[PDB]
Amino acid sequence: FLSLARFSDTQYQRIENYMKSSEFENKQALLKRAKEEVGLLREHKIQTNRYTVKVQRELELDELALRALKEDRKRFLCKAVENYINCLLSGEEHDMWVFRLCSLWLENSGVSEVNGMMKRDGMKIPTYKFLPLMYQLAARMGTKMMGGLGFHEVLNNLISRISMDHPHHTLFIILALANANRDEFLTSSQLDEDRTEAANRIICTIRSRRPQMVRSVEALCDAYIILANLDATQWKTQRKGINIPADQPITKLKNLEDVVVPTMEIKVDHTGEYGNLVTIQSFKAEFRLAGGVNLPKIIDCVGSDGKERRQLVKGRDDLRQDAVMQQVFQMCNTLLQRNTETRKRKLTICTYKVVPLSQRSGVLEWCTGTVPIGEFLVNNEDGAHKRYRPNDFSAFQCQKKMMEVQKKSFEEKYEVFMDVCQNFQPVFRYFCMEKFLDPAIWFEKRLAYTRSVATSSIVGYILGLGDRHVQNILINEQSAELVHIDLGVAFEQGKILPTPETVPFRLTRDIVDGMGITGVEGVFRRCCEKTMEVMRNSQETLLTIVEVLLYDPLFDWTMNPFNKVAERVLMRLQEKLKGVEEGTVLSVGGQVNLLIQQAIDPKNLSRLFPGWKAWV
Amino acid sequence: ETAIPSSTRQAGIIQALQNLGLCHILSVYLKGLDYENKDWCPELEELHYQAAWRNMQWDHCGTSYHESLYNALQSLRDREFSTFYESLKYARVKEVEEMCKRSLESVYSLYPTLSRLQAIGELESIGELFSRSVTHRQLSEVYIKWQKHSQLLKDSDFSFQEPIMALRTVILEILMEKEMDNSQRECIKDILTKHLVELSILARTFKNTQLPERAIFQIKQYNSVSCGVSEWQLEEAQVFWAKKEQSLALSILKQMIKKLDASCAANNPSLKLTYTECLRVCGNWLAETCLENPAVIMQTYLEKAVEVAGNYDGESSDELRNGKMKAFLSLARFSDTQYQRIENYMKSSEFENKQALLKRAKEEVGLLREHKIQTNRYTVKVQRELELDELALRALKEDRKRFLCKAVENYINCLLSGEEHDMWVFRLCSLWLENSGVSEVNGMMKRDGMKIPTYKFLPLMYQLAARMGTKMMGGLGFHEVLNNLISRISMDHPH
Amino acid sequence: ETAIPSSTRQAGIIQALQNLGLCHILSVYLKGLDYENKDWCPELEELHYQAAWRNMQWDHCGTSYHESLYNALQSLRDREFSTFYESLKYARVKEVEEMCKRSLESVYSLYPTLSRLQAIGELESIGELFSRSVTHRQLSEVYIKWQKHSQLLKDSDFSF
Amino acid sequence: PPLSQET
Ligand SMILES: Nc1ncnc2c1ncn2[C@@H]1O[C@H](COP(=O)(O)OP(=O)(O)NP(=O)(O)O)[C@@H](O)[C@H]1O
Ligand SMILES: [Mg+2]
Repeated sequence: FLSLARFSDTQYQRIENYMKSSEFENKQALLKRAKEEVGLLREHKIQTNRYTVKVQRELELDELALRALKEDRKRFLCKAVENYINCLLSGEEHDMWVFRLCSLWLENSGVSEVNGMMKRDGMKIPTYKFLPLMYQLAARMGTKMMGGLGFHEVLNNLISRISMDHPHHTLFIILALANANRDEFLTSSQLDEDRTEAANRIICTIRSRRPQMVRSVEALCDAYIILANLDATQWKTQRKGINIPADQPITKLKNLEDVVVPTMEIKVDHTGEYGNLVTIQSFKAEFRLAGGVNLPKIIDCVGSDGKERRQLVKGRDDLRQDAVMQQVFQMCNTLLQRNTETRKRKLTICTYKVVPLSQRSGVLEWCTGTVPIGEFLVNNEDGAHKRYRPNDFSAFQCQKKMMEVQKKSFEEKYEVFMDVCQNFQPVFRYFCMEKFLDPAIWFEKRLAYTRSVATSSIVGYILGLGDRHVQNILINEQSAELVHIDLGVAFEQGKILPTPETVPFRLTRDIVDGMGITGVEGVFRRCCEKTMEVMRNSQETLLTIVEVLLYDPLFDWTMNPFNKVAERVLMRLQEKLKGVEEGTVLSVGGQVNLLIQQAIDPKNLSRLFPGWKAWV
Repeated sequence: ETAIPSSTRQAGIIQALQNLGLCHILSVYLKGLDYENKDWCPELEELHYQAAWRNMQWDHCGTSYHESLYNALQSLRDREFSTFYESLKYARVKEVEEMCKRSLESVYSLYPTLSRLQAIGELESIGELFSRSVTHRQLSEVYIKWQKHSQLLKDSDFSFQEPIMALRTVILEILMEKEMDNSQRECIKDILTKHLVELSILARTFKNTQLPERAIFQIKQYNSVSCGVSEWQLEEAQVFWAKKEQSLALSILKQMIKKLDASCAANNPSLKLTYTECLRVCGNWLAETCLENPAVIMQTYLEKAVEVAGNYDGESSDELRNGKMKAFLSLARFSDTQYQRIENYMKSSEFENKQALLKRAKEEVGLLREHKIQTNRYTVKVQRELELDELALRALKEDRKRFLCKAVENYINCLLSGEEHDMWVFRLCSLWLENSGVSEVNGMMKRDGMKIPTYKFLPLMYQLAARMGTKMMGGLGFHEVLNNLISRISMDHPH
Repeated sequence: ETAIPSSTRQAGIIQALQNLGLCHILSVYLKGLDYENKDWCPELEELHYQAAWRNMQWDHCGTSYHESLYNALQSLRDREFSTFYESLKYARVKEVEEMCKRSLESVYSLYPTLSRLQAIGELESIGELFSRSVTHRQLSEVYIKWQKHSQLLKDSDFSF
Repeated sequence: PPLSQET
């Protein structure tokens, strides 16, 4: 079944690509010219000579070929969808093809035959196989894909059944979608209104069967929303901690039995009943400020087991982008685990749960057991650079030089950057030396650090992650694996900034030195090549994960009155994945070498923002 | 497989080992055959003597051709020309009578006999040279005779050419072994190195990588590295490239470039031509593997090789003009490939979608400028991404034009004084005609390409004769230059 | 290349021939080595016994692991279990003491020893099965045990 | 001084 389905899918994709090529457009234009010339030759009484018969016959052959091609493409689409259904009805080892099945079904929703077959044979498919793509299904209730009411009703029924079977992984998504204007209500096109109404129908349908659970989850969500909307601008000068005012419902919200903590991932089973999950017990009475213009709020929640779990309620910010980033991070980790080449290398991506709650607010999981890179390296009091190289220039001196040179030209900037790097030697190589005295543990941690750096850099380059200064990277004190936490700007946004980001990822001298004597060559280069090969071998899955856009555009876009920049970013991501750029084919080795050269180039590092700490 | 009879199974195994470059392994395996099997059949005895003389196993002790050849080689090493000549005469008689006793009727059967007789004749020439003394002029005339005859064997099979090269290598090794320390030893060593490199290319063109590696090993055994790298390092890089070791070949060639450009000092025209060859090879390898963008590799290697060859062409030698022609052709082909790639990308549907998105951005920016609207983060982002898209499009168009100009100019340079590269006139004419709207290419064609010989356009004369229509409006300059070129061609070849 | 010392050059050649599927060629090459070189170093003697038992060259005549394995195989072929069990016990003791005498500290070094011990244990199971008689049920349960353990060895290296 | 390049 899988082999037949894969062959049918490949043939359908080949036909679709041929139909979307410029050659097909040229053939269609020639056919239209032939049609209009035949029409003129028929309206006007003209004798049938050799040329007229030849034109008519070649037109008939072209029409027959086009009709046969369309029918064959439809029969391949039907065969591929049917065989995906058959493979997934009673299969477990082939559960990774649900993304291809959903992509084929959603991209061809206009055909009633595939929708009817999906609602007839695929209606009995287990609901636990759509959880990774649950957000993608939840973003398809818009009416822009007018393929009849049958597709909408079958999609709604499937979503309702999935939510009933696994409410933990669905209620937060539906309420977040339905709470787009909740911040404004507590303190918008036709597509948004229709999606909101569909989400409200889903919520009321679920609450018909689980009223207590639904009302408790929405009460917790509203408490988080009001906490995020709370104005803490008067507490910007306090760092020890500020007591939450009693008027907030979060303080009085305690003892939840049917509510599971969102910031902790839940190991989903094949049974629809959950009775061994950590619930919400109480909330702490103090919260801390993490700094910044937006003033994020850090809160601690006590679970059923009594273990405190730190949470970050990032208000006045759009965390939907971070949710997409975490979903693609999990997809990359799963694909790396699936491939036998990377499974042996144990290539993994450190991920933290992000649970959006509204368009302008949300919550995310706090990372524990990690220390900032900048705090470890360039600390004023006990920094690594100060401790190991007192004679070298201090961080304050480097900052002063960078401040004084930003008003100079390219030559002065390059000269001062080269002088700073001359009088500032890397010190990051001593992290594992001073934290792992046992040589075996020291090398194991160093190897894990190098593999994490390579995988994170490759994925960051693919996703266009640009905000990568010292405070956005966290290193674990036990596993020595870098964790990306900020994710605030990505998708090639650094170029929009006044100081363009000339590097794809952070590969500074400290990072290179900490990888060992071999440097970038060796483990880093081989891991980057393996990650690039894995990403290039699953472009359909990566695009499917990223294609959640164009249906529910996030905030900061489509303002000031098929999204423009969402299609631009999809085009750029596809170009990066295919390695085509402006028509030039690049192998995985060549792309890795080019990325390394760009990242380590002092010319590119000189023009970067002084606060990015390129020398560090 | 053990079902094959041992009469031909052992012969096939030995032949496979010989063609796989394994010599010591074959010698030990044959010693094990001698240990386990006492009597020797004629076939395996002949293979024993063939491996004995090929591997220079002088310890091992009618007669077959290989036995006679080994006996003659031993007699030459023992300065016994009486038995050397008697053995060669007996081998010639045996080969002639064996060849003529059969029914013949097949030309392909004559090739092994002709190759064996050629090897015997070459050994006779070596014996005549080594009869009393060796001089530089005699060694030079022997080598040039060998090279000329090997040129006559370009179309011959590698199976019929390998014994000749192996015998030549053995002869040169014997000469090196029995040469007194003088200036003649250096000449013989240089001749041996040249023979080994020609054997390296000869085996490389026949999809063989073991014998070329053995030749490079012998080169490293005799010759030694110094500040100035010789021409055999480039052949070693080519061998490693043929062995699918692209990283090692590139590293070796880059090290050669780093040594040459740092310690060239115009010491030798041979070093100049091998520097140009190394730069051309590196540029071609970078272009094919695509580890770097064409922008830097083109400037670093192609134009560098072109200017190096063109700055010291005061001798006008054949060994310099052919290298300059090859450098011109490689640069022209790379420029043509890049131009075709850019044109195909511009004609793709993705480019059309990008253009449509750019047009939408342009019209939305125009609306945002006509209507007084404050500049928020969205307006700034849209304006900046539009500026970047416009800059990228302008850079792509300029780069495409510079590749078109480079390709046409290098085609002109290659065809001005070239004969072996006359098949690229079709590509030159296709590029010129398809881009007749550009006045720069037309002016360069009428300035530098006006002196191109008129006999190279005859196959495409009809194509030129069909281009006087005005549908390709590219100015009157293109029509006048096309008419003048056609008139000159017709005057030169009216028929 | 001939600059490599013959101590490890011959071992590398033999290993390459073993991994290239050449058995009779390796046997003849090793016979030529025996002819040209009289004395045998421990490494090449161990490779000789490894190729002897792997190629079933029963004609060829402390002891290394491969020598003990070949002796046990010959004893099993001769219906002699006393020396077969003594040889396997000696091989197990030698492998354990050799493994534990070094500094260890590396997991990858344990894999060759675990593989050799597993081979010894499998030979012990075969000897127990072939002690008095063979039955279809015993052969089936031996094969299914082997298949189940090979399933447990899916992630292991092909060298091991 | 802030580390990130705010807006
Ligand atoms: N998951 C996390 N675990 C630990 N610390 C975190 C996490 N997310 C953010 N932080 C830290 O909390 C602070 C603010 O978080 P961040 O997401 O950077 O907010 P922001 O206001 O958008 N700042 P920025 O974009 O960097 O200017 C910083 O010091 C971060 O390093
Ligand atoms: Mg941040």
